[PDB]
Amino acid sequence: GKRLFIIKPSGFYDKRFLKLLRFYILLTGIPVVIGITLINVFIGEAELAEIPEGYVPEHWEYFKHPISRW
Amino acid sequence: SGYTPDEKLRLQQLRELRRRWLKDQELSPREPVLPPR
Repeated sequence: GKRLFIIKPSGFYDKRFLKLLRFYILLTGIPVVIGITLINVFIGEAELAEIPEGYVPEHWEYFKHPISRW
Repeated sequence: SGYTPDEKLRLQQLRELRRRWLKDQELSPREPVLPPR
């Protein structure tokens, strides 16, 4: 019993801003994380090998990760 | 010499006003009205 009123400033607006910021970050953070995991699990990284004779590669074929090549 | 009677009247009025304010600071049993989850 005998509870008092604790006077504090309105935390509704700051909490609303934090909720909006986390939601708008996550809204594209979840798809990009899912995309990176699907790239690394299935497609995967490249394998280093010597240059075949008479064959010149593209410039984007000089890199390892699929996203870097893209 | 303590207070003047004028100051005593002022202190009594301010004290009863302050006690009314502190009584109003209490919480009714329904407060806070938390929404259902």
